[PDB]
Amino acid sequence: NYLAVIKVVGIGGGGVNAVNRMIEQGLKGVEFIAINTDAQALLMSDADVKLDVGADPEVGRKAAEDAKDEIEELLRGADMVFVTAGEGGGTGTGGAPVVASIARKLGALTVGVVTRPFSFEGKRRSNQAENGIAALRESCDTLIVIPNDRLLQMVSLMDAFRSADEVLLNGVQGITDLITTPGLINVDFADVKGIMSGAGTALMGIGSARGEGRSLKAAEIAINSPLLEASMEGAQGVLMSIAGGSDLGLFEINEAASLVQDAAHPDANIIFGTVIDDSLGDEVRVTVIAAGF
Amino acid sequence: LAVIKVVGIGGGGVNAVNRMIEQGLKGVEFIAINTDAQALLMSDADVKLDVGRDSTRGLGAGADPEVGRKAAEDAKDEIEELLRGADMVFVTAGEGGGTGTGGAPVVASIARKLGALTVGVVTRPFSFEGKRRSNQAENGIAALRESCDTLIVIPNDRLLQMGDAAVSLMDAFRSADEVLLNGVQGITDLITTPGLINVDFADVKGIMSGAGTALMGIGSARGEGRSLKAAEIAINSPLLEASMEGAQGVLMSIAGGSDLGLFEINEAASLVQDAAHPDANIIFGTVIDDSLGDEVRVTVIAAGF
Ligand SMILES: Nc1nc2c(ncn2[C@@H]2O[C@H](COP(=O)(O)OP(=O)(O)OP(O)(O)=S)[C@@H](O)[C@H]2O)c(=O)[nH]1
Repeated sequence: NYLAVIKVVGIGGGGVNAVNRMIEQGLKGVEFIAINTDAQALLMSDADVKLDVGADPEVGRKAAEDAKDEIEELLRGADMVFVTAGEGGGTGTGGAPVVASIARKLGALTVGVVTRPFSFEGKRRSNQAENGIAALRESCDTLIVIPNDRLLQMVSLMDAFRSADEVLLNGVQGITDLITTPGLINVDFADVKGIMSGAGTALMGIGSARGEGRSLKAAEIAINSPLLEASMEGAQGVLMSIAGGSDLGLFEINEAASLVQDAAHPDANIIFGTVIDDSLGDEVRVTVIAAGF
Repeated sequence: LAVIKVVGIGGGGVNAVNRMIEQGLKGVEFIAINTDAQALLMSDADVKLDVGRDSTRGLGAGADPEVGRKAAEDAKDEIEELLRGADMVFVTAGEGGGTGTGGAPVVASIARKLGALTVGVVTRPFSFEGKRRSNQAENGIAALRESCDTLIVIPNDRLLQMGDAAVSLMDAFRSADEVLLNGVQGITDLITTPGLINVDFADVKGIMSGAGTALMGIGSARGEGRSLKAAEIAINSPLLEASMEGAQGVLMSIAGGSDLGLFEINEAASLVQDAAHPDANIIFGTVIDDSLGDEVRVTVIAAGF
């Protein structure tokens, strides 16, 4: 109800791994759920709730369909549900749309997070990665798509893989912190629900800066992020969060908010807020989520 | 800032990883892979992956390396997803069983495909464990050698020529855990907690890339002439199998407290140079470890025979 109930579901090996990284990094205010979808292997998790329903998406779908009642029990009462298969493919890409449709049929605000692999990784048959996206799209309120190729314009191979993991985690945290963790400017969850319900595909931009003019700088970087693929101009829904320390000033906060308004489409809904994270020092971190056209 | 991951595969490797964690090895991520779910519940590793669940039903590979290989191969995408982002990957196991023997080369190949500096650290079984385990270890080692930049092989038989003569079997395997820790830590601490002489990731990569098959020696000592003593012990270690003189590549680590001075470091280094092959490439590095007290610990990795 008033403290929103947010459930983050990692499904398949990539999804469970994503959730374990969220746990290791101290992501707060959410319940973690790890769903293993493979018969032959189990990735363990320190998630609160675990379900072992076990490289084919079709296998993952059936496994989740078969466990639909149990998954529904786990999700019941959630105001918001994140679903991700994380990096890599496999059975998780088949199971994710099932978890999403259960969440949504229950009335929860349902947010998918999906990555497009780097082009250098090649491609498995049937266009199955794109098929995974479309299935998840049909099944979510908002699907946040992270095109990993765009990271190479923001690099060694190890750096590329690490960037991919970082932005994936932020695909959840940027939004959840805005809701769960107080800052000077707080948001109404109903407006989040208002802007994200039925919104469809979304893209994300991030930006970071320190010291002098940091909030404007980080915001300008986020808004121009290659991960947004220049979707900012035409976006009809924009969520923006600025994370920083307690000393984050209202004037500098408002400058960033003004910038995003000036860059967004005239008719865009804009949800804006701040997050206090005193671990950041004199750094601020902006997350922008753009949806619609 | 190098990302280092240490994989323990099979019961022996997972037990060694547990030992590494218990002894406070820092700056590395610990990954445990096994075909036994209950055994993995006891692991303190950061990442725990249970493999070959259909084929083994959580009971191990029954000493059949083919089962271990297929279990790891079946989980190769998952394993790759766990390793992605690593600059360096260690793969440790006791060779001779099914899971480690069969699975370790799969993990190493994935690491090497990703371009991570890939170092295997494995034991040969004790002769008393039987000829099938020795033969299986021998095949597992050749296989793992194809997949690693450097493969450090520790003959468990030589461990019985070290430490105490009244050891039990459990104490013997515990010494195996320790030596595996020593081989990993001897290398990783250069990078993660350097002393006065800094050997960084690029230096380690320079000497360990494609170095091939390797042997290790360890020594420690306290008090007067500790550094000379520790170095002579390591140089003469049974684990080095009297092959120090033939090695074209040597990486040496000397660990001590913050007050370990250059004179001492250099005495040990001089001793090792003198004992080395004339054309040897030797890299000398130091480690800060403020828990060591008055002791210093010298590790030698010999390759290129
Ligand atoms: N370092 C260490 N080595 C061990 C330990 N127990 C056994 N070993 C060594 O490792 C070898 C392989 O044993 P183990 O690792 O337990 O098999 P496995 O790889 O898990 O293979 P399995 O599934 O067929 S049971 C043994 O032959 C022995 O030499 C241990 O606790 N610590």
